[PDB]
Amino acid sequence: SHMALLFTPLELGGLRLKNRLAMSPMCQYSATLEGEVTDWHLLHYPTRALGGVGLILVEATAVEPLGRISPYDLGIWSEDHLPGLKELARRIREAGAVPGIQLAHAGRKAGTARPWEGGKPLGWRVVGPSPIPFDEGYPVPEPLDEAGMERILQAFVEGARRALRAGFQVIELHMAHGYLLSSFLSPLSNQRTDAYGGSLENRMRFPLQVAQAVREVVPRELPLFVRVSATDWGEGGWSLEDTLAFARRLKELGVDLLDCSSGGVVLRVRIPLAPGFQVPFADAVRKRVGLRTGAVGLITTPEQAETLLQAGSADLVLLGRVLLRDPYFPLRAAKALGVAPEVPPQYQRGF
Amino acid sequence: MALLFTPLELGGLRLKNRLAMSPMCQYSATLEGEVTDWHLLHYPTRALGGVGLILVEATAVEPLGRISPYDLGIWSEDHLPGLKELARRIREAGAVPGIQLAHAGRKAGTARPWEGGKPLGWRVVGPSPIPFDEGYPVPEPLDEAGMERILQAFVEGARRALRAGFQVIELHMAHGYLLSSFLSPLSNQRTDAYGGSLENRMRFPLQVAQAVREVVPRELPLFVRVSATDWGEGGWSLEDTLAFARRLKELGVDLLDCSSGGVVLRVRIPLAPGFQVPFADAVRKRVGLRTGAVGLITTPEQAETLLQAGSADLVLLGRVLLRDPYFPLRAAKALGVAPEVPPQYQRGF
Amino acid sequence: MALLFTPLELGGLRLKNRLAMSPMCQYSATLEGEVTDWHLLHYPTRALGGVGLILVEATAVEPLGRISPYDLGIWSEDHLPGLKELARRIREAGAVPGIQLAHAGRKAGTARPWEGGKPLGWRVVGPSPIPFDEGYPVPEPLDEAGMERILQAFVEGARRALRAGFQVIELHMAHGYLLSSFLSPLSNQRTDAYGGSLENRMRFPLQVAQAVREVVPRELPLFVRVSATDWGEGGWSLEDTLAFARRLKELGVDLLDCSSGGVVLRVRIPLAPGFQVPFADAVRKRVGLRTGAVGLITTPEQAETLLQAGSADLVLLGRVLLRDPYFPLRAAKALGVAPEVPPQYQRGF
Amino acid sequence: MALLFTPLELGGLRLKNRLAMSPMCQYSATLEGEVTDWHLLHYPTRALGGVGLILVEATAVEPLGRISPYDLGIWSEDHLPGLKELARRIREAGAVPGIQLAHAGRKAGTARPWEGGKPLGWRVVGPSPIPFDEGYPVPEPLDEAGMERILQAFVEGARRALRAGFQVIELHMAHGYLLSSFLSPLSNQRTDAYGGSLENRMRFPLQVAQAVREVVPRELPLFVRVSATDWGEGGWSLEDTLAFARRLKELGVDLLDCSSGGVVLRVRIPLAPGFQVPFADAVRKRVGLRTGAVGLITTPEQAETLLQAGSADLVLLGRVLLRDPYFPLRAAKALGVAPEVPPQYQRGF
Ligand SMILES: Cc1cc2nc3c(=O)[nH]c(=O)nc-3n(C[C@H](O)[C@H](O)[C@H](O)COP(=O)(O)O)c2cc1C
Ligand SMILES: Cc1cc2nc3c(=O)[nH]c(=O)nc-3n(C[C@H](O)[C@H](O)[C@H](O)COP(=O)(O)O)c2cc1C
Ligand SMILES: Cc1cc2nc3c(=O)[nH]c(=O)nc-3n(C[C@H](O)[C@H](O)[C@H](O)COP(=O)(O)O)c2cc1C
Ligand SMILES: Cc1cc2nc3c(=O)[nH]c(=O)nc-3n(C[C@H](O)[C@H](O)[C@H](O)COP(=O)(O)O)c2cc1C
Ligand SMILES: [Cl-]
Ligand code: NA
Repeated sequence: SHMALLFTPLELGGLRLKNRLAMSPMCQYSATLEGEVTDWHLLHYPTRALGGVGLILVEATAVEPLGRISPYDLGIWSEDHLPGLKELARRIREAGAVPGIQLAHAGRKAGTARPWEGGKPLGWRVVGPSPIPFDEGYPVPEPLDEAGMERILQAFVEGARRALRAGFQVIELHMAHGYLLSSFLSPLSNQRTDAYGGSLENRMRFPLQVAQAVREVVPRELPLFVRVSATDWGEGGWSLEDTLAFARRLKELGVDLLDCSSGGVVLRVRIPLAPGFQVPFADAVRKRVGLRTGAVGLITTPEQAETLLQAGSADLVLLGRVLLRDPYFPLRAAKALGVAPEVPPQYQRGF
Repeated sequence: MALLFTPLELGGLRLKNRLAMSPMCQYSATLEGEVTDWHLLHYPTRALGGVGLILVEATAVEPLGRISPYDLGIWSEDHLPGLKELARRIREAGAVPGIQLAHAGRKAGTARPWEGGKPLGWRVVGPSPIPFDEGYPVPEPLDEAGMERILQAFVEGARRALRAGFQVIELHMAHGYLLSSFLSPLSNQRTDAYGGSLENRMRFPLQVAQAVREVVPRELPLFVRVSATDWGEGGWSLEDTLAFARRLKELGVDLLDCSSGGVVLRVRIPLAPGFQVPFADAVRKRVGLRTGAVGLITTPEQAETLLQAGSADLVLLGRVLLRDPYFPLRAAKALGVAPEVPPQYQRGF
Repeated sequence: MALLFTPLELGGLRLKNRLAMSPMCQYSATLEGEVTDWHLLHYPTRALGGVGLILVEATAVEPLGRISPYDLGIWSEDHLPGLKELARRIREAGAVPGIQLAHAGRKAGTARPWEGGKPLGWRVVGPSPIPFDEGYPVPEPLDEAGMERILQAFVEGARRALRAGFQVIELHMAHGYLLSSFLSPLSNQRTDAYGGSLENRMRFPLQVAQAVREVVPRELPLFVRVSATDWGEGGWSLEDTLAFARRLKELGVDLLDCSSGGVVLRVRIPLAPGFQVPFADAVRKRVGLRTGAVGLITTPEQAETLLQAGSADLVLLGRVLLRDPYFPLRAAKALGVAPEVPPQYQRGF
Repeated sequence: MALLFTPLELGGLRLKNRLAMSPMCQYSATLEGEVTDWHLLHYPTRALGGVGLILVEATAVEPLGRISPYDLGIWSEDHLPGLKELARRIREAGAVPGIQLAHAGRKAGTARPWEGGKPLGWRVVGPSPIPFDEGYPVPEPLDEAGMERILQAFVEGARRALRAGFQVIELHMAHGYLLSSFLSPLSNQRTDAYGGSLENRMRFPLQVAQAVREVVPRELPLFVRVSATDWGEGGWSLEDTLAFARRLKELGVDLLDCSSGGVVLRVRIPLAPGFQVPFADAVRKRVGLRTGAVGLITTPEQAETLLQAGSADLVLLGRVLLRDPYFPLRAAKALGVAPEVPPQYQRGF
């Protein structure tokens, strides 16, 4: 118990996080029909900020109303989102955690019901690289034109500055899980004939353009995250080695960190699920490309998070479903590693 | 799907899972080094605990290579009966039986931890004439003939373990003992052809590794435990280990078990869960030699995670099996795996 | 401060703590009921696990009083060697050795649980000729001359158990076996002086309890395991047990171990952590007899709470010690108490 | 600080002190020469007495090389079990176990000293055909095939002695026995290359030393017992010893044990405390070979003085350890040195 990296400060860009634990973005589908933050978020996120994560990335917030996953996703497309979003960042920061947010566009997977309300397509005019339905039941995606694509690119750009204006000091771009920019990367969803399809370089283009545009509007001090599905898991698709080329180019545009996810591009696919099953993607990127990486995927234990950080597999450990069932897990993880957690004075007698 | 409980192919054998018990001295052997009743309950219990492999404690290849007077020994062929019966009823529980061959070098001749743990003043040997610490006998610098005599003890000691049924041989080259002492320059400042350079410090250890490898058939994996770092500056570094592994890998060693420390006491170690995993990860990925992870591996999720990340091929468990012998069995059901329980205990799972 | 690991004084002995191993059949004895190598690893393992007391599985006092052909036996004097070594092997590990004397009655002569567990058609005995359930042999009602043989078989078993070093003897009168079947009216509709009234149905069991207390010296506590309820209508009630216990406390029984069920299968049981604790609780406070808690007691905090709450004096552990033999050792340190661990494992704690 | 109780480094060994037990026949072996229960208490007791080294009695390499029918033997491998158990019970008590390999030559085949001691008429061997004395069988001169027969019997006897764990082997070339008889001209009037000249008289003996040296590793010291003088006129004198010693020094022999007499009986010996020390002193200083002092050394102060004067490196005790087995332990306290005593005896010192 002479040491603990999980609760050693992590320096990204120009701020220092109290530890190496972050909350993975997780949609609560509790926003308004116009996408405003509601009372639910103002208890959900601030609770987990008191839970001790150094960083909270609140759920995927769509930069276009029809780029939303569900009708009740958070939004950042209108300047009337700032009041609700501004207070969200304020009540997260007050609780102790740095507030960061994920900018997203659901692409051909846009317009789904709530997971507990069915999760059935609603019939929106979804967009995407090529006109291939995500699966049976989904609207036939509309191949996006550069005019369109510039609108999305500028939706991510204005969406980011809107997030910064709200106080969010970390921005993650959703380029995973078969959503818009992930759809452009994996060949299971993009068989485009233009300069944004065919070759690997062409298919990484639009995505890499969005990354460039956002980098320009985010100051150096604030780290720019990018979440990517490191593999689609279906053959003739996005491979691990393809990601290292993609990761190389993002590190080279100035992106500060990677969040290594997987899957989502298609359904007829098998994923090797296990504790830390996506860690090999974070490890490969960090060591073979030199870009900071974030590990996620059934990370549920203090010792497991600490071990992959010790092993140099990642710089930041993101927690998802563990923080839904256990919001104050990070506080107890610190005490489970011989580290005194900086707990609120009202709770100091509870530790 | 858990990698922790998928068979692992090493040499010419298959282990029921990727969990092994790290070698751990019980200081309960006889004064002649024979297996006692203690081992015949200690080791078989942890094998029933579900480990794919049981690595028996450091067993001295020479009476003067023992840590304590009650260490296990393999220097006489009258050790075979007790050792064979131990390895036999290790198989009884399900786990592959393995043994660690060791020579305590300048750290030889200490009492038991609960009897003081203090040197007894043997004529210990070593690379250079430096006591391990205050109180320890000054080791006698070994001559070429002296170390070659050691090597034949490791070779015949290996030959003896095979005769007894041990299917895995690990050479203890870590923790400041004889062959570890030759590797680290903090205890080997020799002026001859066996000191100074890394190659000179690696010669005798690799000479023993090659000599033993020749008597161990390809099918049976030859392990090597090494202190991946002295932790003292200007000492054995991770990158020195990275050369040692490349050179061990070329000799036929099938897997490296990466530990650290032990060469000296005046030093700080960044102690934490899986703090030595970075050494296994570095060796496994940068040299291509199979590696075993050890060091505060206490949870099912972390063991599987370092395996998933490709940091190691085999997970070694130490102090966890002292307090929790049946941990591997309960770890499996905690990972969705049908434990491999005995029929008499299935009503308990 | 944990009382769970405070010494318990029973009769004339002191136990290192208030944790005991519940009797658990391994069905690994010989066809004559001799202790095998399994028992000599099973129990000695859990004794090192830190339980203050080990109650070995039900050992039949009559060959046809066995549950399985491979149950332990205490009917022949050739059991002493194996039984004596078991107690010797348990005491060395730290735990006091105790044994459960049993007669399976109408449930006697079943296969192994992992071999089908279906009857083998023995000439089982019992109070009344009622099958445990369909498929089972209907027991032959015993005569007074017949019953005296069993009474002397239990006295014989206790006298023999003492010779072997077992310092605590528990009489199995629960779970629908011979004496439990005599207690619950769902299996005892006898017309003579050993059926009908509660007193008549309690008669033969108390005769055995009395007869054994006589052969067992004062210093050694005599336990009795009872099915505190049968979960069956028109059967052994909670309050019937308090009358039965009030009588056993008069007879010299030093402690009651309260389980439940077993008399019949077609019944409801409220499964839950410590669901049988209320039966242990009721006996201790309303009668004044020491009681032992059993029934899904699996955590350190839970054991200490029921002892703190005064529901029992001893906590018996079953399936937890099959999956975690060393659980008591980790439970003490998980309660801020330094556990007395073997020196070989102190660096694992 | 007394030098008598300073560690002695001879070979690759370190002895707890400079006290050793001189070889002393008990004539208590079996008729086949196996170790008996007597030896398994005799020597281990004196090892507990604190001597750094135990040199076991004269052990015959040939049935007709025995002094008495009840001498120890090393000619058949069925002596090994008994010899191995002796060597370990000596080692367990604290002292290094050593053995004297011997051939009684023309003095072979005598009764026990307390049974008459009269010859039995064996076909004893020797250099020349001269009886040891009236009544003894006339020895048959050995041929080179005959002498090689013994030389290789001495060699395997050493290889056999090492195999049993004895870490010091002494070749008995004194007291008028086979190899001593070749040395003294009063018993060797041979006409060939093994009599007459000193070299010749030294030829066959040096051949055995060389042959044994080759099979004994450097780490184990090879001792040699010599009658430093026969005491008979015109016979083996001290200066014959210094010539003999210098050449053994070069074979690699690690130490000489200087005795005297035995070649013939009709001669007077200057009996006195340390009367044979002058031979040990002369050899150590004039030849440079380590030496062992023996001969009526009975006090702690006297032993320390001859060691201080550089008269010897090792002090051997004979009749003193028969009447006073624990003499060395009390000699340490008689010199202000804390003797490492068994813990059971610490309150007696
Ligand atoms: C309700 C739920 C909502 C989620 N929403 C998102 C999301 O909006 N963006 C994203 O990148 N991952 C999302 N995830 C995935 C998690 O962030 C995380 O990658 C996944 O759960 C693996 O890590 P974990 O097992 O620790 O949760 C969601 C997961 C769940 C259960
Ligand atoms: C009592 C104890 C005895 C040990 N004996 C040995 C040994 O004989 N040889 C060796 O290479 N490591 C030995 N170790 C070290 C372990 O094998 C392991 O490398 C170290 O304890 C870290 O593993 P762990 O933290 O998972 O237990 C011992 C450790 C302990 C606590
Ligand atoms: C394999 C197994 C064997 C058992 N054998 C016996 C027995 O022989 N005699 C007895 O009185 N209870 C026996 N029991 C019941 C236990 O002693 C105990 O009453 C039950 O397990 C509830 O406690 P637990 O949940 O801690 O295991 C056995 C239970 C199991 C799972
Ligand atoms: C019974 C007795 C047996 C002996 N046996 C041997 C022997 O086997 N080999 C030998 O070299 N000296 C033998 N010796 C001589 C002693 O080892 C020693 O040299 C001699 O006694 C002088 O030493 P001391 O007077 O202190 O005893 C024996 C002496 C005695 C009294
Ligand atoms: Cl564009
Ligand atoms: Na469009």
